[PDB]
Amino acid sequence: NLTLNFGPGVLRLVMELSGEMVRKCDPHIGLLHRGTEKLIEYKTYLQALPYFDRLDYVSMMCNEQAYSLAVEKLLNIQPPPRAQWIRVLFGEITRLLNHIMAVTTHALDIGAMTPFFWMFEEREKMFEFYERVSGARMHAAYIRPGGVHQDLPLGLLDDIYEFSKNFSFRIDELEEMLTNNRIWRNRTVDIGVVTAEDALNYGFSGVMLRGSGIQWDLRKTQPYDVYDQVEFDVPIGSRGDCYDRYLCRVEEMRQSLRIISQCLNKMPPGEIKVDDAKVSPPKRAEMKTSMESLIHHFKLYTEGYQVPPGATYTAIEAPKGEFGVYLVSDGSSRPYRCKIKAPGFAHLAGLDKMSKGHMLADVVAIIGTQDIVFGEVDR
Amino acid sequence: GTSVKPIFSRDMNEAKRRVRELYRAWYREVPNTVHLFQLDISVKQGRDKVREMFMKNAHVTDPRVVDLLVIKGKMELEETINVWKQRTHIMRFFHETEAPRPTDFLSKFYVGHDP
Amino acid sequence: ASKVKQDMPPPGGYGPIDYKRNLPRRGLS
Amino acid sequence: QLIAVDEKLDITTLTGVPEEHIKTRKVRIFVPARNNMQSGVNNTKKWKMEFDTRERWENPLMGWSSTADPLSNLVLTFSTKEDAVAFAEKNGWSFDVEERKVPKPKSKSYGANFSWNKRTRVSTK
Amino acid sequence: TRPTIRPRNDVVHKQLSAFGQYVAEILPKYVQQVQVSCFNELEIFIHPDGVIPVLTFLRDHTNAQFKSLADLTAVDVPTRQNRFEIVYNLLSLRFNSRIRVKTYTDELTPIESSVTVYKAANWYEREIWDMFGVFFANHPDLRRILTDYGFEGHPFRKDFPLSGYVELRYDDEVKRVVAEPVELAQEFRKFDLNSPWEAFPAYRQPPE
Amino acid sequence: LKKTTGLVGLAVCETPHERLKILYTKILDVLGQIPKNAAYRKYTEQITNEKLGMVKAEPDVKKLEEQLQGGQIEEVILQAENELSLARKMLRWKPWEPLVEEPPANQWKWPI
Amino acid sequence: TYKFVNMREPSMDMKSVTDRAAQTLLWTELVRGLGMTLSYLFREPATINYPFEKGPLSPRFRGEHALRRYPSGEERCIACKLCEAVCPAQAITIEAEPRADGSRRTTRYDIDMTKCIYCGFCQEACPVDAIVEGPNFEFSTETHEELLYNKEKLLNNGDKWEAEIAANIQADYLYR
Amino acid sequence: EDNKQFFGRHRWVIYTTEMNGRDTFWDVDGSMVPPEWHRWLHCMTDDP
Amino acid sequence: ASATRVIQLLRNWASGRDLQAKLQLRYQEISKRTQPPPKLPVGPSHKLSNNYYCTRDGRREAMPPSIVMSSQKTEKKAVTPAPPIKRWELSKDQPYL
Amino acid sequence: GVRTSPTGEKVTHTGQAYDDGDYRRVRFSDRQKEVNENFAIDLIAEQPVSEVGSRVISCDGGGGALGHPRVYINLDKETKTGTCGYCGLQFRQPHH
Ligand code: SF4
Ligand code: SF4
Ligand SMILES: [Zn+2]
Repeated sequence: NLTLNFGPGVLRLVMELSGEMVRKCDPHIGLLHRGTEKLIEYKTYLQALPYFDRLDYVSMMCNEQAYSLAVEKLLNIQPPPRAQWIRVLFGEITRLLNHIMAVTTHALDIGAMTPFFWMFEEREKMFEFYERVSGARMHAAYIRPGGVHQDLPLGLLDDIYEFSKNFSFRIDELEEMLTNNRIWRNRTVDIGVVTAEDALNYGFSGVMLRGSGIQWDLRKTQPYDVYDQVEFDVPIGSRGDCYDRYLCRVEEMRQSLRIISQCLNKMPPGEIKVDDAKVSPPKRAEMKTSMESLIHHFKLYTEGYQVPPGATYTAIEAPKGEFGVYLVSDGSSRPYRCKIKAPGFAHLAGLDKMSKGHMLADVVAIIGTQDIVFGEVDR
Repeated sequence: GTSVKPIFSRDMNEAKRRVRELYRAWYREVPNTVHLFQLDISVKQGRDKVREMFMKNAHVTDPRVVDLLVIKGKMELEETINVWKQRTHIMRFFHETEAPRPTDFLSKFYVGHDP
Repeated sequence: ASKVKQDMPPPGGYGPIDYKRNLPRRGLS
Repeated sequence: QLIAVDEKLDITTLTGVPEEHIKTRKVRIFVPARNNMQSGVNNTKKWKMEFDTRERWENPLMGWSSTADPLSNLVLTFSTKEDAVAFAEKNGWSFDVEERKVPKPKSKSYGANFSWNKRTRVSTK
Repeated sequence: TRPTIRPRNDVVHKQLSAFGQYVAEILPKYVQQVQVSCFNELEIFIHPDGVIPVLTFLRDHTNAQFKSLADLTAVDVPTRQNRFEIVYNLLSLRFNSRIRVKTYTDELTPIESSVTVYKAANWYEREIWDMFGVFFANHPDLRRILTDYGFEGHPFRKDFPLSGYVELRYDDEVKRVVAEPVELAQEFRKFDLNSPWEAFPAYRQPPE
Repeated sequence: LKKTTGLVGLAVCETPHERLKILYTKILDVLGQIPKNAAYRKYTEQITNEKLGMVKAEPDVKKLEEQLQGGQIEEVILQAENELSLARKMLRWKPWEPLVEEPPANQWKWPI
Repeated sequence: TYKFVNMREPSMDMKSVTDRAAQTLLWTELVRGLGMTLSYLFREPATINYPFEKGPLSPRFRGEHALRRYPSGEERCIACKLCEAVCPAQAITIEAEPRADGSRRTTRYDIDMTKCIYCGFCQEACPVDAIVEGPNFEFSTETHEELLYNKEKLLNNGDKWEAEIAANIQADYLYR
Repeated sequence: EDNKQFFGRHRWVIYTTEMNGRDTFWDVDGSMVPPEWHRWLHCMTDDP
Repeated sequence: ASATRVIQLLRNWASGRDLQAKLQLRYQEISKRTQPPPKLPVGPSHKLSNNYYCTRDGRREAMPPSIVMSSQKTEKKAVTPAPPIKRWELSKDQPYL
Repeated sequence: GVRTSPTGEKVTHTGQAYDDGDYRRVRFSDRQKEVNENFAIDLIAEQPVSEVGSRVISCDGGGGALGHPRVYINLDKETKTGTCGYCGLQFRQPHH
């Protein structure tokens, strides 16, 4: 029984091995703890928004949407329909990006390196969509607690449709390279098997729950923006191993394509942010023409809007699981407390149980199938 | 009144017993830490540092504070023994790169406004 | 005078988007 | 199941604050004064705890304002004076307490503006 | 109301109020208060001694069965005698409902660990201990999870300075990374943003 | 008989009616030792009696699942076991007693 | 609605067993993967010839910060300090006083580009379009100090990039 | 320009061999493009 | 794509599909990089009358949470937090993958 | 209107220049000091005063929504001219 340290995403991992078996797996985290939750307390809500881009930095607009929903619930306002449709469309695009990153990185760690490039070309195209809509490729900060910052450019929808009509073939190529390969199945089948009750008690969410046969999805059971107006299927696993989670993620990519099609065909007209200048800033022309608009712009960009006192816990179906925010307001324009809930935290906490009686090479597969990004884990 | 829920120790005697156990464990561990981290300090000065860190808290008269300090020291020892720390964490107890701050009135008056 | 102009789907909507898995069977018994 | 120990609360050894940021600091417990530029009084409702001001110097590059104390921006909010005093005491901080200043009630009379024989009669309006 | 205002849901409000009354009736030994917010969130305030019983009841009862612990964290309020409040967020998949349980503690009173009720609480309680200094009794292995080794203090406390007390750099003389007291080239600019002319009359406090 | 309930770790139960009857009888036996005026005993006896009467009056497994509103009767059995364990724990805990003590004066006052 | 991903039961007749045995022994799926890689080998790569070719960008895209001025030549900034107030990273330092002609102008306008997050909040908070985040992104530096911009550097950046900055603003200002 | 190449390769610049003060026969970099041709070359506009 | 016919058939046979139908490199099918000016309509609160802010104030309609059995101050059927969730249906588009 | 300090360094539009005894001049040795050559005060001084036959007029800096917030300037005083507080442009009634 020898103890060895896999030092430095960035992870320190302490194990004791009995030959090839993994006996204890003690992950050491905090190598990316930047004190985001304490820094948020010194910012206004608009100022605190860009932290959520950096929390789970593979799914940026999903964290933006979760924070915006929490602030909207505390403010007792609602975004316009077009803003909600844009939010859901870009959330599905973000889910596609996140699942591409997760699947290709998991394959790369095992030893399959070519689909990484194949699908990072598509990732670059989606980054182009992000840049066109917001001016930034990755740390977008586009989704706001009143809606979205800017309306879509006049040719974005056509390019999104053009991208979406060719992505299924890329998924097909990935499946041809991975799904029926016997080496991939030997690396993934019956690895990291977790029971439904254990997953529930360990705090798992998302694919980590659905691969064990638990029929749960926050977009279906607790819909938030317009998710009750779109139709899609929830992939369900049967064995609770890495292979079932891989299949579930591929199926979620296909269903995200389906939802993107529905969103493109049903984009409504109207404004993009709540028509309430005490929360959402006015237009530039109004600010440069009307006295009230200039006053409200000044106050919103210097002090920010005040949020009525209260505490809420708002969760969404993030591409990695249930992403939640426990937001506390004291009545001022700065949040009193902001606790950030990341599914990767619970998944990494369960990594120890998931790796009992497995090879040293299986822990890498379990880490890859858990979809761990340490920005959200450490915060 | 002033009835409070205990953590580990009901009174001061068993709190001091835990303090002595922690001191014994640290005293035993010092030579192994000195050898294993390839420290340039001696065992005598490491044990002197342990004694000084224990003596910084000699004024505590609350058993709950005492046993929380014991818990913190035991976490410190667990970090040291399992080699979760590196050499920098161990050497941070000695402040070798900090220029000494004189205590007398004249030196503080000369250097700046800080009392 | 000037009417509203923003990014909207074309009249009649977009064409269908393929999303189902397509892994064909080549053929050899 | 209960110790029932008689001793004042002291958590200085557990907070991790350095030695010279405990004994040499002087916190101020006060209700902030109303900003006389405005008539609103919503900023004079709670009690505040702040630390004594230390040295600020000019950075040789950029001429920015540099500081060497970590407590220059630390301000705490309390419901009552007693809460602030207890918090300061249990943290081992020497404190100065300033009693709350309340504007005394005044007698206003619009009819006194148009007085028959008193000096309160206004010359214009 | 109008399309800029979030709609209300009275049915869920009534359901949550009824279930809060139900839970409060079943456990009068520990439940101190039950609340339902205007956005349909149910909170149950309990005595610290009832953490294990209340959580076990909420997880195992046929009518509750909150099988998932969504989040567990702490909030620091220096003005209270009990400085910290512990917040449990639970999710019930059977009834598609969420519940919140709050308790309180101070710097020296330990809170019973709930790792026997929810296995997910293991890292959450470690994080609470690291960030706030709240000790959890009968924890399998309580230790720091986020801060650096040897880090002193609990950063998420309100009275902890934002930039901390020590900073790191590499020293060539000792050929290692050393820790020194923090010294900012540019001090963080404190902004006084709170305005007078109180905003929300519904939350006005008595003038005492 | 169906196989592979679909939840990993949950085995298919053959003859679930007998298991449910035994579990409900044991639950009622445990509840009998709780004081009569306790709300937990009354509520749990009501719920358990409803489920037991529904089980004893429905021979079809699928119809019983649809009526019970739990579905996949295996986790209905699991929930019955959890309720029995909770009932024993409740019996040891005795939480029908009055409140241990009130919180401090302004413990739950928000804001500030 | 939900879908099953791994709920297929293999057939147990002799033909399907023989097919699976042939797959196991003759390595058919590995040949399929080799064919997929071979097919990718014969298509045009997605590589562009940097630095001679550039990646597509948009008017909205945020680049290096610049201080603009009016067509008359006077700087637009009026030292309102709204960008400094809104800056989530506290990257902007502003000092001001009345000018020799009595105008409200800055004497210090510093942006720490090693603290900036390039969010663009400052340019959307500016009421006179004085501070903008221009399209330049190739401004890497060999030292830390040259990334600490002062007012002279930002005014020079504005004078250097004004043509493209104004074109982008003309393209995008109807969406703001 | 070449509109029959795929997007990204349809526009390119052949750098000069001698800009302000250095011989750029071998040492070229992207900052050598003036702002108007910078806007055209990065496909921020369709008009040279 | 400027690929010869022989290479086209070779890659089509190697991958086993028709690739020119769905190419992964953009061409003239994308939108123009110069676009006409937009108009961006206004919201519902842009009226000149019957538009008092007190009738559309979302923040001022928030109230402190309702109090249930503040401890300091019959049949009785048992209740659940919410009605039991309905079982999902088996996706009559592609039930099995 | 860039002037030169007696030391030799260019004086910026903010008027600052390191003194003769200032050690901080060493940072410019073997390097250069960035000074913006276009002084805004002179450039706005070169703008001619607009003649308008109205008692009160508005200025928005030109370009409509691309300028500054629209403000109104009174021109009743004949001793001086009306100046925009945002743009610096000067306006005047046609005296005589
Ligand atoms: S872009 Fe954002 S971080 Fe950078 S200076 Fe502007 S407001 Fe500050
Ligand atoms: S740049 Fe704009 S926002 Fe910043 S101080 Fe100048 S005028 Fe104000
Ligand atoms: Zn003007």
